[PDB]
Amino acid sequence: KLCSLDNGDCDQFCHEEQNSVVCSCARGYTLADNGKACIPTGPYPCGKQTLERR
Amino acid sequence: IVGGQECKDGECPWQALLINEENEGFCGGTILSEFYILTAAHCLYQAKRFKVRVGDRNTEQEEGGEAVHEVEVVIKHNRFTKETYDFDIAVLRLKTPITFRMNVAPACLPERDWAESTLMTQKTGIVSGFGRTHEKGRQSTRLKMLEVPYVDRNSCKLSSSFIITQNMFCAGYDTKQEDACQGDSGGPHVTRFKDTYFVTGIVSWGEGCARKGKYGIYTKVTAFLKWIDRSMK
Ligand SMILES: O=C(Nc1ccc(Cl)cc1)[C@H]1CN(CC(F)(F)F)C[C@@H]1C(=O)Nc1ccc(-n2ccccc2=O)cc1F
Ligand SMILES: [Ca+2]
Ligand code: NA
Repeated sequence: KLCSLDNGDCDQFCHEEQNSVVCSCARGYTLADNGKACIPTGPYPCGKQTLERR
Repeated sequence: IVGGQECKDGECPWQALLINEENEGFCGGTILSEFYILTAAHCLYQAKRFKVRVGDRNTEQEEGGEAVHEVEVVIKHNRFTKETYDFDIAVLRLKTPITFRMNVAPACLPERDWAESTLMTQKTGIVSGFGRTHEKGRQSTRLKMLEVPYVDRNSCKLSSSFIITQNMFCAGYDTKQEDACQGDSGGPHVTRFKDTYFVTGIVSWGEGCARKGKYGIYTKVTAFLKWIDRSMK
């Protein structure tokens, strides 16, 4: 119910909106069906280290 | 970077390096997208002409993933001045787009209110660069990174011989000999949140490097998120 506790369970951005928690994501991610997770739409989403060889 | 460690493979993929007429690094940048680099406005006055190199980890070794791009447009903040070092921010539009790959990927721009409440409130951020390894030292041929504690604004102001504006924040250590330094300016300060790195600062200035009772001063990116958005339009 609050962004101040585990980021409202959001992977990325959290806001308390119309008095309710809403999650969102950076460009290059799509908010998951569960309304919490951020799913990269491409192989090099922003903010991810390039740790595996493609 | 003074102290810290070499950045491991793939671990600093948003690092860019501004290279002068001579292929010598003088400032960093942060990759924001295929076309845009974030840097410090003050960097623009430190070389007449320059290009941007991405994907580099070792300036003395051709790994094969490096690429050099020319700058098409310089977007300097109109209120930057050398007198104050205030508004120390510039965006670069590249002539040709970056191809994201191993060691080459953008850092995320956060949303302002969340950045202020959740990122700037973290214990530490991460600074990186090819700059000097101690104040009077030579620049690093290997890319380095450093975890730097966020420092209280009141403490920041009291420590400083120069005005600390709301467009600036302090990070680093009081006496511990770790800091950014000459050559790192313009480069990334990023803050990790659940395995995703968000741009939170631009390496800006400091009274020396890693001096006792002085902190690293960084451009407060949360103050410029709308400005960045417009510059990238
Ligand atoms: O780059 C530096 N330090 C550094 C940089 C970033 C971070 Cl995060 C940590 C540390 C030092 C190293 N240089 C010394 C060298 F090269 F020997 F290493 C001078 C440089 C500097 O910034 N001088 C400097 C001092 C003061 C001001 N300043 C600030 C506000 C208003 C006016 C004003 O001039 C501007 C500066 F660039
Ligand atoms: Ca190299
Ligand atoms: Na210090």
